[PDB]
Amino acid sequence: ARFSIEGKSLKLDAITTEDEKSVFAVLLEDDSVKEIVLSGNTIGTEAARWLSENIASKKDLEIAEFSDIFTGRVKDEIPEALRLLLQALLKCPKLHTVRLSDNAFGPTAQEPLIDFLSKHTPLEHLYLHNNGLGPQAGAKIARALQELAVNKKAKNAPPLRSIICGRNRLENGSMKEWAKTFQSHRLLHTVKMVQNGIRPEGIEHLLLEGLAYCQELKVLDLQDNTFTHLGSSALAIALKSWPNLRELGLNDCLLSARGAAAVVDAFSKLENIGLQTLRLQYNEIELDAVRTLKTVIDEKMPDLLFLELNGNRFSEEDDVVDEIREVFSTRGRGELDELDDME
Repeated sequence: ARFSIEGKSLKLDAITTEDEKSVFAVLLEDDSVKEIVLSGNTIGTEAARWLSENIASKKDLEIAEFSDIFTGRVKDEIPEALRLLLQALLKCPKLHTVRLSDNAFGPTAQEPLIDFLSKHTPLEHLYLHNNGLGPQAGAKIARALQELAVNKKAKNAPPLRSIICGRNRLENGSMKEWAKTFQSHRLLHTVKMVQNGIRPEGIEHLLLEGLAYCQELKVLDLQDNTFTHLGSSALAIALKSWPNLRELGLNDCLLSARGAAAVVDAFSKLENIGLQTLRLQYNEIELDAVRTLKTVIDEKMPDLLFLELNGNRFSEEDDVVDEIREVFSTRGRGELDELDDME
């Protein structure tokens, strides 16, 4: 029920009659296959075409791990294989998770991608990390996902719950579009838009016009995007929208001292905070916010397991540090990160 050729570094311009009888033997004599991992290889057109037919018959397929399967191929030649693969996946009624990370999808590769994403209603978890999409394409993806929501509503399919789309230069450009996307999938659980060069205005809009609508949100990671006070203020207002929030990842987001103080203050006003992990590395956070944050944790975050504050504007030797450590010790649960690189 699980076929994989992970990291074998197989250059497959086409599936030879040889390996067809060995390497992919399983894909042939077994249709129960629930999972398929192809990552770590280079799939040429013909190979894809062969896989395309043997993937379309795996009606019990649930997971399609196709990340990193084009390394070494000319950007503008990847489309044909991508279309053949995605079209095969489209015929699998239980395929709920699909990863296509680490694949250079240029303007031409988009079409197949957009077509797929906008029609595959059983899709629940999407992983599209590091594809050099850029804002132009960034928005095209967001647009297609909005179409997916319409088709899901029509066909009564399960809701989309995970969207991992980082390191794709989404920037401020595609932000108005993505906000609409989140308005379309209010039952999401995990959203990770890391390292997308989004700036303050974009972060603000994303938060208030998008994520703030997802009241089921459990995990949110916006690591390495510029917030400043602006975005921080936005995040402050939004926090109250995520009562089920468990993980907030704000590492390297330049929240700023005042921004971070806003965020800590917003948290102090929330009841029943079931927050478990809070990442705030390199945010120019200063002592006073950390002092406030500490009582807030001690009095309003009974389930906190991890707190990351390294890289900020305060010393590891300041009395709050040992106070936070005391809250965790007394509780028998709770952990603070190694503060070995304060500013």
